[PDB]
Order: sequence, then structure tokens, then C-alpha cells
Amino acid sequence: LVWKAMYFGGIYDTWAPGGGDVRIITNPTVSPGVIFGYLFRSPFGGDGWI
Amino acid sequence: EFYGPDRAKWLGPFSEGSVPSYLKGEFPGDYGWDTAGLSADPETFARYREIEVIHARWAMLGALGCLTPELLQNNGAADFGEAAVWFKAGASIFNEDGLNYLGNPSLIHAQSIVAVLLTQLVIMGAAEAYRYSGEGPVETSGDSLYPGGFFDPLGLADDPDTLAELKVKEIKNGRLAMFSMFGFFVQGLVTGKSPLENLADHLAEPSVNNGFASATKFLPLP
Amino acid sequence: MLTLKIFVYTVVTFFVSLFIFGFLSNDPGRNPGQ
Amino acid sequence: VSRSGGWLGSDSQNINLDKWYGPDRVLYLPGGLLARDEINPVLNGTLPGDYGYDPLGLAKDAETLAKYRANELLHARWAMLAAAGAIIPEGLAANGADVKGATWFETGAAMLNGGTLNWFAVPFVNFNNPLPLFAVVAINVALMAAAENYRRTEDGPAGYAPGVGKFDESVYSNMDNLYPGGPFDPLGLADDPEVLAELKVKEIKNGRLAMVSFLGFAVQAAVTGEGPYANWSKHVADPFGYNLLTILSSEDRAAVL
Amino acid sequence: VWYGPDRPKFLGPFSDGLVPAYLTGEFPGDYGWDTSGLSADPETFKKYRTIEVIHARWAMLGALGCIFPEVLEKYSGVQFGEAVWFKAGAQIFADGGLNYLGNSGLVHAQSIVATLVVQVLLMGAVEIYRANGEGPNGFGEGQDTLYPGGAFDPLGLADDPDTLAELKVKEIKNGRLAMLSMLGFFVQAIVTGKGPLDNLLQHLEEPGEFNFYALYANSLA
Amino acid sequence: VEWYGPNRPQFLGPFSNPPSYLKGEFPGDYGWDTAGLSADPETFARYRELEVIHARWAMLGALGCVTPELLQRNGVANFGEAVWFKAGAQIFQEGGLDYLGNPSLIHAQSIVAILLTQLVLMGLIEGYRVNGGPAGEGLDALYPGEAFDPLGLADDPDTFAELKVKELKNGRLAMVSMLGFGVQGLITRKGPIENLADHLAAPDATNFWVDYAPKSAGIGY
Amino acid sequence: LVDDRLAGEGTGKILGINDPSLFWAITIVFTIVWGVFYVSTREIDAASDRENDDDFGLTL
Ligand code: CHL
Ligand code: CHL
Ligand code: CLA
Ligand SMILES: CC1=C[C@H](O)CC(C)(C)[C@H]1/C=C/C(C)=C/C=C/C(C)=C/C=C/C=C(C)/C=C/C=C(C)/C=C/C1=C(C)C[C@H](O)CC1(C)C
Repeated sequence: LVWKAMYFGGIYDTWAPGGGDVRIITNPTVSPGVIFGYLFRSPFGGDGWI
Repeated sequence: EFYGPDRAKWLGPFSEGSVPSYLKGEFPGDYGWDTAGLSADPETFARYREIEVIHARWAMLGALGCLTPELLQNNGAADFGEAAVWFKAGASIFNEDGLNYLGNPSLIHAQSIVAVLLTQLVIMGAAEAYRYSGEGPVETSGDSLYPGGFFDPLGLADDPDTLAELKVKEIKNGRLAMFSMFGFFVQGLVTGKSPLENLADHLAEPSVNNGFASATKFLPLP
Repeated sequence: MLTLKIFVYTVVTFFVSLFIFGFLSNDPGRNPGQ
Repeated sequence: VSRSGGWLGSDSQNINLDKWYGPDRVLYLPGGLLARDEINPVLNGTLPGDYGYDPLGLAKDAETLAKYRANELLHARWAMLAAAGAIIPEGLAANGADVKGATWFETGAAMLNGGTLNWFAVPFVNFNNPLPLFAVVAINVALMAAAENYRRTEDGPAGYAPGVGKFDESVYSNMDNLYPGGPFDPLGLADDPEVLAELKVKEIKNGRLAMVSFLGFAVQAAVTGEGPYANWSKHVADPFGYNLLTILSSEDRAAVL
Repeated sequence: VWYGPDRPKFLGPFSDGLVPAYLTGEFPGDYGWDTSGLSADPETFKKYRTIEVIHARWAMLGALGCIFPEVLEKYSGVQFGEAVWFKAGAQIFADGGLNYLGNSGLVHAQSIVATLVVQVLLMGAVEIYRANGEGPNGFGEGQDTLYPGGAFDPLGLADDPDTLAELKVKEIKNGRLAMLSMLGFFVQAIVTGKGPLDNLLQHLEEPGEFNFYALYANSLA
Repeated sequence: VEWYGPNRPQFLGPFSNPPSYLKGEFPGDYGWDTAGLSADPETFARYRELEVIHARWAMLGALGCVTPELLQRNGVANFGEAVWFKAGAQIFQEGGLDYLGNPSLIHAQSIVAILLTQLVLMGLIEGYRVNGGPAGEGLDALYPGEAFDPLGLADDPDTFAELKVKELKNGRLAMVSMLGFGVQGLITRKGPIENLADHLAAPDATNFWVDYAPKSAGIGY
Repeated sequence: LVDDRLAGEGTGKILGINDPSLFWAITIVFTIVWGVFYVSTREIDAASDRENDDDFGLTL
């Protein structure tokens, strides 16, 4: 999946600047705080877990 | 008291269980201190004893030599400039007038760093080589550490009982010199001033001008 | 309210920890058969 | 003491010759598809890489098998040198190295019209090789003809090899036609009989892989008209966009929608 | 598991051609690492063994003590004068003096000489008792000089000799880890100039961007 | 006799009083153990192995620390950082680390890949050296030979003994030069080849005693 | 504003830890329970009459 999103064409990004389009992901977010933030987030409103 | 089983020890009255078995008060300076067992092997102990005595003797020479020029500078017996401080005497050889003994240009008046270095290599190289050899033109006893004979003009080692006790005096004055010399090295690095200037500052304000005044001098900064 | 939150976090963690280490205490061996 | 040993610590040397030699040797078809009694009897599991694979019944006796194995091992060793030598120089040029005649099927043309080649001692300095084409043809033919004749006649001149030091003509005697050893084994990796048997299996298996690979290099050259490195680099760059099917299309496929 | 000829060794599968003969597995933490032959002599090995355990127990206290005030300052309401371990010494020169937990009612030390005199008197007496093997009025007569027990084991966690052998491996291995990490605290203090907790929290912010090689390696030469 | 035995040369020329344990049985025995460090036969063995391994590493390092700089000074090749104490910083440059400057060679980009591969590669290599492995097992620890002597230059026992003395003497010289590179680099902050050029250009003015010695106390370099 | 509140609702905080004190509440409690559990594992297993070797545990 990450090879598809970074080297083979890319993944459709609905948030892409200029309108939703297929986009190459060049800076994946691998920060531990961001990853752990999603995993141990609440499942309730506003948080929604992952 | 300085030899045998009831000799003085590094921990005083509380040194019974701290003395290694191989330290039996047979040599000068045996306060039974070897918490690292570095002298457990008899052959390495003998070599370490020679290194200690040679170091102790250089330190006694060094401690006196690191203060004598500064004392003369203070009382006005001679002028050295910045060379009065022991850790600045080396650059003196690079002065336009040259290294003048006692500040007198009619004395050594050395100018060449190579000459003072090559001369020392030949002289000390010969002197040290004879010491390692254990034999030489001079007359000595069979002890390499304690030659006597030629190196004992005054017969102070002739009496054997006094010789054993004087040996303790040599190592004990020597060890104090080595500790003080380490103090000269560290104080020179930390304070940056001469040992006598360090002493004067401690006397001026003992509670403030002490080692902890420079305790924060080498704080690593981001 | 933080005092209340810390008290509840202490209480909830206590009962969950008992539940977790309770089943780690050779639970499967606690059966009447052989 | 031994000149052989394991690679992953003490007791890490586990050379199982049973999988490659004997009745339970692996076969080109699994157990449930091919019974071991359906294998040609001449393939008894004594030669390296005997997968029991010989449809068309080409090998009908030990002599025929021995003659063909002499051919297979030579075709395999040459393909291993070629496979490595056909793609390594091209990979250098594609990455910025100054190599004239990168693609293997275009190196010959580079020597035409008096042009020369650059030999790259890759770890270190490159070379502007002065040998002209006429000279290269003469030297290569002379050295290769002499080398092959020595192999054909099973005898050669005395010389020096590091493993054996200085040797005479006597060493050429008692050398296997396919596994000469001796001077040809300077590192002495053939000393252990169990290791030698296993390494023989790796030789033909890497060799058979190289032969099929060079066949692809040739077929690919005819179709795509590019060097093997260029085909690989662009398959990896855009796999679905650059493969055999896309090339065969040879047209801008209209969107289906 | 940890004793005898079948104990684990420091080079794993390759640790068999360099295990010294004198390293047999009779002492805790014996991974057969003496490649420089320093402990060839049994008497020197005995002393080196005490030095390691002592350096280890100080390191374990040091490792915890060097990070605990820094942890407590960031993740609690405590406000130390200097939470960073290599700046906590200068607290005694501050106007308010050294206040334990930042509370002026605790300790409130204000003279470095008085603390030093009390330390050399207390640590001097204590280290003498360990060295001599018996405290005041023969407090520790007969107890092991490295593993005393008795008064030093109030909870009796090492009454069973088999448990003792296992736990002595735990002590030396946590101790060796602490010693290795205290080396980290020293060098990271020299190079980064920040507290060890700050170094960790910086690694965790973005490990690729905030590490030794991406920040400081180029400056060291 | 010339290099082994009681008639061997000594570190102090005529004045020769070799320690008893030094009996000219091993290569490079000039009877120099004034500190008595190798009095223990087991420790001496361990020390001899350390010296040979250090010497072989030093010989590779000494040649490897001047080769990039010699090529750069002679304009033979361009390196991102030819000076040895700066070569490591090349990994953090823009295009990465290119061998000999040619972008088609190695072209490494991540220090983590270099570190992890070296950990695995050198971990196996050193394990093979001490426990034995693919190249052979049961071979001499310091002088395995076999695959490591393909040319057979050590086939003659006499030549092997003399060549072993040559290895240590070239190795010991390389070890001293490595200390020189480090100390000179830490002081001059310039590559060793550049430092040599300076001494040859004006030896009476760029010598250490005149250039830095006078500024080693109270004044910066 | 007129009143005070934690204002942590819908903020995506790890384990809902708005302040570091909650971390100590969870960590201390878990460590204590883990502490009493850890020093009792051998006794609990001893009741099985088997040793917790590679063949221990309910197995069909
Ligand atoms: C009665 C108690 C008594 C005590 C406690 C000591 C203690 C000591 N004696 Mg001793 N002695 C004692 C009685 C006697 N001695 C001697 C005769 C001798 C001799 C001849 C010698 C000693 C020596 C020593 C020292 C051993 C070396 C050392 O560093 O030790 C361990 C000590 C420490 C590890 C100190 C710990 C640090 C301390 C708290 C200071 C604080 C350090 C800094 C603040 C940290 C800064 C960090 C920065 C730089 C990063 C040591 C402190 C030796 C010496 O002089 O060593 C220097 C020595 O050669 N004693 C006699 C005559 C018979 C005694 C009679 O009672
Ligand atoms: C991070 C980016 C990075 C990049 C872009 C490169 C790029 C390169 N590296 Mg390098 N490296 C990189 C990082 C690193 N390298 C190394 C360690 C090395 C070494 C040790 C070597 C290189 C080499 C090379 C060059 C090889 C190309 C060549 O000349 O081939 C020429 C062609 C060939 C050698 C053969 C054909 C290659 C082509 C890929 C065919 C592949 C065929 C396979 C059958 C494919 C199989 C696929 C699988 C999935 C089935 C090349 C320019 C080599 C070199 O120096 O080149 C001269 C080399 O020997 N690198 C490390 C240290 C761990 C790195 C760390 O980051
Ligand atoms: C999880 C799937 C799986 C597993 C664990 C096994 C396991 C086994 N198979 Mg079996 N098999 C499978 C799937 C599987 N098979 C499928 C899908 C087919 C149809 C092609 C077969 C057809 C088959 C036959 C005809 C035989 C076995 C045999 C065997 C036994 C050993 C010999 C062997 O490996 O033969 C098979 C070897 C291969 C099929 C070579 C395939 C090449 C590689 C492994 C393909 C990998 C491609 C890639 C990873 C797939 C991507 C994932 C995909 C789902 C998208 C062995 C226990 C033999 C046996 O039972 O002995 C009596 C035997 O005769 N298998
Ligand atoms: C085994 C082997 C074998 C072979 O043969 C040889 C060889 C190699 C030699 C060997 C090895 C060795 C080693 C590794 C060593 C290391 C060590 C260390 C690191 C230590 C530390 C060590 C360290 C340590 C103790 C530490 C300590 C600390 C302490 C006390 C304390 C501190 C502190 C605190 C709390 C806080 C504050 O604020 C500050 C202070 C006050 C400061």
C-alpha cells in the first residue's frame, strides 16, 4: 500500500490542493505521537478513535 | 610502625579487613592500599613499586621547581615576566631575548627549542638507559631502585636501620609531592592561575574563594 | 473536577488491572475436571 | 581443525546432500503430481541438480548424460559470466558512470570505426582501453582458442596459480574434465567432500538461472529494443504501465469508461 | 540457567572460542567476557568483581536520581531550582539555597562546605564499615562484604539461596544497564547540553530528524 | 637470533635488561614491559592478540586516512570531504556519499543503513575470527592463513616468522601514526597530508613547538 | 468566559490524559497490581502440580 502511494502512481487524495485527485504521498507521517494519538484516542464523538 | 604487621594503614584503626594478603609491610609505604588488586601478582607489584618511587622522585623535583621561580619573582630575587608561572615557563624559550636563567641574559640564554630538546634526549636518554640497565660506570649497589654508592655522596644510607626508615620518608614525602603536583595540574587547568595565586585567593576569602567557585566553569551548553 | 477524574482513573485502572491479572493467574487451571 | 565451517555460529554447518542427491532428491514436480518411479532411470541422483527432469528422453544412457552434462556446465558457466557482464556495465552508465557501449547488444558497434571502450575497474579508477577492434579480435581469439584447446586436450603449459604455487604439466593429468580444481581452485573451497557436493548443486542452479535469464535478455532486446537494465528499471518504476502487454499494445489504448 | 557451562554468553553463538578458562559460571553476570584478560588472576578477579557491583549499585541510584527530578518537574507541579542532573549542583549557590522538592521548608541547604563535611563524615564512616567488613561494635561481623544481607535485607527477599542466586543476576544486569546508560547521560550532557529526558522527548518528537547523527555528529569534528 | 631468541634486538639498544617473561618467543619482542603489564602468561597472550589486531586495523586506517586526501591534493579525484576526520560527515551532504566522487559508486544515503549493515557484517566477521567459521575452524587465532594466505607467502616457517615480525613492526609504526593523525587533527584541525606539506614548506615556523605549543596554556590555538 | 472547565472533550488525547497526574494514577495502580501478581506466579502455578515448562497450560 505504501509502495503504491509513494512509488506506483499514488493514492487518491480527496484533500489534495486544487481538488481531489490521485496524488503521490511524499511525506508520510511516521511520528510516534501522531500514530499513538490515533491508536489510544477515545472512540466517542470528536475523537472517533482511528 | 611503618613496617611489619602492626604498620600504619590507609584506613587507620579500621583497616584490618581491608589489607590484602600480599601486602605484608615488607616495602616502604605499605599502608595496605590495593582495593583494585592491581599488585596481586608479585612481578607486576615490583614494577609498580619502581614506577611509584621514580614518579615520587620526579614529583618532589617538580613540586619544588614549580614554585621556586614564582617565589623569587614575588620577593624580588629575580624577574621572569610571565615565565614565573610554572605552566607558562615553556613559551619563555620563544622570547626574543631567550630563556635566561634567573632572568640574567649572561646565563643560559637559550633560543632554540630544537637544541634544548635534542640535548635532553641525548642526556636523559643516556641517564634513563643506564637506570633500566642496572649497570653503569658509576658505583652502585645491587638495588636498581636504591643505587647508593655514587648517588649517595653523604653516607646517609650506610646505617641499615636508618635506611629503612628514610625509605618511608622518601615515599611519603614523594606521594605528597605527587598528590600536590596533580593539584598543580588540575588547578592550572581549572583556575588558570599560578598555585601561589590560588593560595592567596583562598586566604583572602576562604569561604568564597575555594574550588566550588569554579564548579560551574565547564557546564556544557546547548 | 480533575480530582474526580483522577479518582475515577485510579478506580477504573484498579478494577481493570484485577481483571487483566486475574485471567493471567492460571485461570484455565481453575476447573473442577481432570 | 577444518577449512570449512558454519556461517551462523558453532554447529551452524548443516549440509544436507539428501535433498540434492539420492532417492529422496527433490524433483521438478511435487510428490503428488510425479511419482518417483516415473523418472528416467538414467537420472539416478548422482549428478548435481538431478531434478529428474528430462522429457523427450534426450539422455538415454550414462555416456549421453555425461556428454550433455559437459555441455550444460559449460553453457551454464558462460551464461553466469554473461548474465553478470551483460547488465553490470549498463547499470553503471544509467547511474552516471562513463561507459561507452552500455547495453550488451551494442558494445560491438562501439568498437567499429576505430572507436574504443572504457574498462571500469569499478571499485577504483576507470580506463581508456587503447586496444583497437582488430587487436581485440586477434588477442581475444588467440587467448580463447588456446584456452579451449587446453581444455579439449586436457593438457596445458606449466605456470603459476596462487593456490598451488608453481606447477608443471603433471598437474593437468588426473583433472576432471568438468571440475579441474587444482590451479582453478586458488582459495581451496573444494577440499571438503560434503561442501564440494553441495557447492556443485549451487553452481548449476545459479548457472541454469543465468542461462534462462540471458535467454530473456536476448528475447527482451529483440522486443523492447532496450538493455536489460532499462527494462528492469522501468518495470520497477511503473510496473503495470511498463510490461510485455503494454509494449505489445503499441498504441494509446482508448479509455473504456 | 545463569550459572555453569551452559550459561548464555556475550557473543551468542560465536562466544565459545574466547570464553576464558577462569570464567566458569560461578558468579552472577558471567557472560564470559574477558577478552582483554584483566581478570586472569583470581585475586584481581575477586576485587574487580566487587568494584563492578559497587559501580553498578551507584549507577542504579545515579541513573534514577539523574532523571527523577527531571521527570517530576515536567510531569508534576514540582518546581525545582534545577531539575537537570548536571546543573543541580549549582542550586546550592542560589539565593534561596537548595530546597528539596522546591520547598523552602525542606533541607534548605545554603553552604556547600557544610554539606561536604557532613558527606565525608557520613560516607567516610559508611565506606569504612564496608571496607573493614564490620561496622561500629562489630555490626557486620561474618556477613559477606559484597552481599551482607541481614540488616540490609529487612524484607528478606533473599532468604532462599536459590532465589538469591537468581536475584543477584537481576541486580548485576540492571546495574550493568544503568552503568551503560550513565555513560549515555554523561556524553549526552556533553554533546547535547540538555537533560536526558529532553533528549528522549526530542527523539520521540521526530526520530529521523532528532537523533545524534542528524543534529550533532557533524559538529564533533 | 636476529629477530627471535636471546640475541634479539631490544627497545633500549645496548642497555638491554629484558623482563624474564620476555624471552624472544613471540614476534616483536624487544623486551619492553617496563610496567610489568604482561607478567601473567594468560594476560600476555591476550595482550599479544590485541596488539596484532590493533596493528592490522591501524595499518588499514593509516593508509585509508591519507588515500582520499592524497588523491584530492593531487587533483586525481574530488571527494565531498577528503580529510579523514570529516569523511563521516559526507553522509549528511546533499547527494550523499559517493565513492571517489563518482555518483555511480555506492551512492549511500542513510547512516542507519550503514550502521545496521556494519553491525551485521562485522558482527559475523568478528564472530568468525574468534569462534571460526566459513574460512575455517581450529586455525591459529592471529595467524589463520589458509584462505587468508592464498599467495602462500608464509609457507616457509622461517619466512613466516620473519614476516610476522615485519607485520608487527609495520603495524606498530602505523599505530603511532594513527595517534599522530588524531592528536595533530585535534590541534591543527587540518588533514595529516596538509600538515606534512606545511612542515616541508616552512619547518622552522609551522612546527608544533612554535605554532601551537606556546598557545597551549592561557591562550587559544 | 464565565466558568472553568477541563475543556478536554473531543480533543483526541492519548488515553484521555489532559494532565500528567492521570498518567501517575494509571501507572502506579497498574504497577501495584502487577507487583502483587508477579510475586505470586510461582505459588499459583505450583497448584497445577506441573512445572510451567514448554508443555504447560490447558491443551486439547
Ligand atoms: C580513620 C579514618 C580514615 C579514613 C576515612 C580514610 C580515608 C582515606 N585514606 Mg587514610 N583514612 C583514614 C585514616 C588514616 N589514613 C592514614 C594514612 C593514609 C595514607 C598514607 C593514604 C590514605 C588515603 C586515604 C584515602 C584513600 C583513597 C581514596 O580516594 O579513597 C576513597 C575516597 C573517595 C572515593 C572519596 C569520595 C569523594 C568525596 C566524597 C569527595 C567529594 C568529591 C567531589 C565533590 C565530586 C566532584 C565531581 C566532579 C569533579 C565531576 C581515603 C579517602 C590515601 C590518600 O591520600 O588518598 C587520596 C593514602 O595514600 N590514608 C592514616 C595513618 C595511619 C590514618 C589514621 O587514622
Ligand atoms: C539510499 C539510496 C541509494 C541509492 C540510490 C544507491 C545507488 C547505488 N548503489 Mg548503493 N545506493 C543507495 C544507498 C546505499 N548503498 C549502499 C551500499 C552499496 C554498495 C556496497 C554498492 C552500492 C552500489 C550502488 C550503485 C549500483 C548501481 C550500479 O552501478 O549497477 C550496475 C549494475 C549492476 C551491479 C547489476 C544490475 C543491477 C540491477 C539492479 C539489476 C538487478 C537484477 C536483480 C535480479 C533484481 C532482483 C529483484 C528482486 C525483487 C527479485 C548505485 C548507483 C554498488 C556500486 O558501487 O555500484 C558500482 C555497490 O556495489 N551501494 C548503502 C550502505 C548500506 C546505502 C545506504 O543507504
Ligand atoms: C497456503 C497454501 C498452501 C500450502 C501451505 C501448501 C502446502 C503443501 N503443498 Mg500445496 N498447493 C497450493 C497451496 C498450498 N500448498 C495451491 C494453491 C495449489 C495449486 C497450484 C497447490 C498444489 C499442490 C500440489 C500439486 C502439491 C502440493 C503439495 C504440498 C505439500 C508440499 C510440497 C509443495 O510445496 O508443493 C507445491 C509447490 C508449488 C505449488 C510451487 C508453487 C511456487 C510458489 C510456492 C508459489 C508462491 C507464489 C505466491 C507466494 C502466491 C501469492 C499468494 C496468492 C494467494 C495470491 C505441502 C504440505 C504436494 C503434495 O501434497 O505432496 C503430496 C503436491 O503434490 N500442492
Ligand atoms: C567487561 C569488560 C571485559 C574486557 O575484558 C575489558 C573491558 C572491555 C574493559 C570490560 C568492560 C568494561 C566496561 C564496559 C566498563 C564501563 C563502565 C561504566 C560506563 C561505568 C559507569 C559508572 C557510572 C556511575 C557509577 C554513575 C554514578 C552516578 C552517581 C553515583 C550520582 C550522580 C548524581 C545524581 C543522582 C543527580 C545529581 O544531579 C548529579 C549527581 C550528584 C552527579
